[PDB]
Amino acid sequence: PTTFTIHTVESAPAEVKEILETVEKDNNGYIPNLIGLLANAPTVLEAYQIVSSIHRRNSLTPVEREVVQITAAVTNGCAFCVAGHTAFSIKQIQMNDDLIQALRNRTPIETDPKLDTLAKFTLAVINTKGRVGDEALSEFLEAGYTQQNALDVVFGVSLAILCNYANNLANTPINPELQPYA
Amino acid sequence: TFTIHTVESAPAEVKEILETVEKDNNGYIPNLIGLLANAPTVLEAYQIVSSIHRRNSLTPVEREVVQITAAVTNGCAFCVAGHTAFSIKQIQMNDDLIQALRNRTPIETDPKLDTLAKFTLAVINTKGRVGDEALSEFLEAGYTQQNALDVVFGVSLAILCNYANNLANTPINPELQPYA
Repeated sequence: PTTFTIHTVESAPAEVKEILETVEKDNNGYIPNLIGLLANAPTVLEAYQIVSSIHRRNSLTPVEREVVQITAAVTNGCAFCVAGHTAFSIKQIQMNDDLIQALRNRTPIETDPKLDTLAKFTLAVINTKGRVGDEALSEFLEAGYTQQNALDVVFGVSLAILCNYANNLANTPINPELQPYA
Repeated sequence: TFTIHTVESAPAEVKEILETVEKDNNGYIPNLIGLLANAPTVLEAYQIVSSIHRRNSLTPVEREVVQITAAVTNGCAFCVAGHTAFSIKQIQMNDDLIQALRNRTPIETDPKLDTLAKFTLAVINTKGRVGDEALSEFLEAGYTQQNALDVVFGVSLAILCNYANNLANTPINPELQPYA
């Protein structure tokens, strides 16, 4: 009706059943509801898989990747995505609570000016549709980042937007496994 | 300040993609591609996603409605030119529909496509929180939940290209200038 189906392995289209089973093993026995949602459109789930995979071998570090994604999730008001990336930052990257808390607030990162610049550059990209202006770009480059990193930030922003806008339109519920990190 | 690469200047990892692109566009490389060459993984993601986008649940005409609507709303002059040229030369789209898309004018000839363009804008302008009324109006016009998700996917791909071009202030190829 107005509500989106959150697919299980059993209900999912044939084209994506393998992706769901893979995802369930990778998350140790549950499927994040984002994945159950995107299963409604096999193409969009297939794209999310491949891009997520390319995302993990890009020119930013893992922590830097999380800076872009949490900053984007908070700016786009996506509760599911903020929860997902908080859990991944705590459980898989093991970055410290002060880093995570500043990212969840979009407040200055006091212990790492290079990260602080990236998050501010991320925010500028989002708010300006890439038109960040010479000063912001120069501050980004002056912090030790390259023109390649800048495009990888834009790429991270497009990936977040896919997940954040999809979850916002569906009002995707947060899995019980993710509720503590919400 | 951003390099727009040729086949010859580009990093080795992406030279094959650029050669393919040069053939696909009959002898030139869209500067968007030259720009993404700076970040090989991003060009690689663009190629794969672009091919997935072309086999999705929206029709070729519907895809261009989403993409042109997004380019115009995001103020990306390059993408508006690119998608106009593609709509005319490949798709041979109705001339009036394409002009209505570039000019943000109602699609009086096709209310379903007009609904699609409005849903795309609402998705962009509210970050997907369109409200129940807009979503229901989109579904009742004859689109599915799968269609809605492919629109969101359409929007994310447009933003990747739109925001990157906006950031580099990407110049329009001579071959695309007549469609600017």
